[PDB]
Amino acid sequence: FSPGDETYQESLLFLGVLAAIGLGLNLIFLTVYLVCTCCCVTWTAVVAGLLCCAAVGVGFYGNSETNDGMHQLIYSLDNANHTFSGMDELVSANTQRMKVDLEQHLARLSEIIAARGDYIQTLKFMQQMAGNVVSQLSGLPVWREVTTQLTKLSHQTAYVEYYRWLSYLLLFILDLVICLVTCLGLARRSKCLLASMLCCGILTLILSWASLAADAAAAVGTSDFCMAPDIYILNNTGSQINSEVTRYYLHCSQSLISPFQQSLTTFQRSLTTMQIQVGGLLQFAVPLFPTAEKDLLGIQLLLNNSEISLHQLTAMLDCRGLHKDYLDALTGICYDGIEGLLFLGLFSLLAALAFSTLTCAGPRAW
Ligand SMILES: *[C@@H]1O[C@H](CO)[C@@H](O[C@@H]2O[C@H](CO)[C@@H](O[C@@H]3O[C@H](CO)[C@@H](O)[C@H](O)[C@@H]3O)[C@H](O)[C@H]2NC(C)=O)[C@H](O)[C@H]1NC(C)=O
Ligand SMILES: *[C@@H]1O[C@H](CO)[C@@H](O[C@@H]2O[C@H](CO)[C@@H](O[C@@H]3O[C@H](CO)[C@@H](O)[C@H](O)[C@@H]3O)[C@H](O)[C@H]2NC(C)=O)[C@H](O)[C@H]1NC(C)=O
Repeated sequence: FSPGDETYQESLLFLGVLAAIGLGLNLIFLTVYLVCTCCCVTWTAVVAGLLCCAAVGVGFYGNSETNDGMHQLIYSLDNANHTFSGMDELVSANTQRMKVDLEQHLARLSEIIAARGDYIQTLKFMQQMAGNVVSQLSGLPVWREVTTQLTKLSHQTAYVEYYRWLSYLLLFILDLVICLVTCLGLARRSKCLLASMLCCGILTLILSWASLAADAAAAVGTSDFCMAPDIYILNNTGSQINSEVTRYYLHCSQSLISPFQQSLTTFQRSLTTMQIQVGGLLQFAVPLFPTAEKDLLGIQLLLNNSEISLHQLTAMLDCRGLHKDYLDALTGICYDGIEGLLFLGLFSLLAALAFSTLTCAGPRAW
C-alpha cells in the first residue's frame, strides 16, 4: 500500500526472504555436492538442455502474455481518459456557450425591446431559470482529478513495463548465451573460459532465484489486491467523490439506483420551456425588424445544438462504457497478469533447476 511499514509489506518481504532462503539452501547444496565430488552419462546433460530450453520458452510466453496484459490495461486507461476528457470538454463548452448566450441575449434585448420595456418580466424569467440550469449543471461531478491521476498511473505503468520488458529480454539473451557457450565448451576442447563462465552461471542462478522471489511477491500482492478491489478504489480515490457515485460506476451490471434522472428531466423541461419562449418571441417578432427574427432563428439553432450536446452528455454519463472499461481493466489485471507472472515463476524455478543440473555436470569435465 502507501506506507512503508504494515503487515502486507512485511508479508511480501517474508515471502521474498523465504525464497532467498531457498536460494541459500540451493547454493549450500551445490557446495556440498562439489566438495563431495572433490573428496575422492550424456542423458543427464541432454535432459538439462531440453529442460532449460523449455524453461526459456515458457518464460518468453509468460513475458509476452504479461506484456499483452499491461498493453490492454493501458488501452483501457486510454479509453477512460478519452471518455472523461470528452465529458469535461462537453460540460465546459456547454457552460461557456451558455454564458455567451446570456450575454448575447442581453445585448439583443437591450438593442430593441428596451424601447418598449414590457417583456422585462419574461427576460427576468429567462435569466432566473438560466441561472437555475447553471446551478443544476454545476452539480455534475467534474472529472479533472481522475484524468490527472489516471494519466500519472498510465505513465508509471508504461515506464515499468518498458523496464521489465528490457530487463527480462536481457535475461533471456543471457540464458541463450550461456546455453551456446555451454555447447561450444562441449564441442571445443575446454579452455579456461569454461572455468570463467562458472561464476557467471552461478550469478545467473542467483538472479533467477531473486526473480522467483520478486515474482512470487508481486503475484501474491496483486492477487490479493484485486481479489476485492472495490474497497481499495473506494479508499484510495473516493475522497472528493461521494460513495454512491463510485459504487454506481464500479457495480452497475444492472440499474441499481442511477440517482441522476432528476437532473436530466429538469434540463429537458427547462430547454422545452426555452423553445416555447423562443417561439413566443418569434410570433411577437412579426411586426418587428428582420434583425430580431434573424437573431431568434440563430438562437433556435443554438438551442438545437445545446439539446444535441446534452443528449451526447447523457449518453456519456450512462455507465455502460465506463463499467465495460473497468471490467476490462480488472480482468486484464487479475486474470492475465496473475497467470503470466505465475508462468514466469515456473520459468524461474525451472531455470534454477537447469543451472543446478549444469553445475552437477560441471566438475565432471575435468
Ligand atoms: C489523455 O492522454 C493524452 C495522451 O496523448 C493526453 O492528452 C492531453 O490533452 C491535451 C489537451 O488538453 C493535448 O494537448 C496536445 O498537445 C499539444 C502540444 O503542443 C497542444 O499544444 C495541443 O493543444 C494538443 O491538443 C495532449 O494530447 C495531452 N497533453 C499533454 C500531453 O500535455 C493526456 O494524458 C490525457 N488527456 C487529458 C488528461 O485530458
Ligand atoms: C431547431 O429545431 C426545431 C425543431 O427541433 C426546428 O424548428 C422548427 O421545428 C418545427 C417542429 O419540429 C418544424 O415544423 C415541422 O417541420 C417538418 C419538416 O419536415 C414538417 O414535416 C412538420 O409537419 C412540421 O411542420 C419546422 O419546420 C422547424 N423550422 C424549420 C425552419 O425547419 C429546426 O430544426 C431548428 N430551428 C431553426 C433552424 O430555426
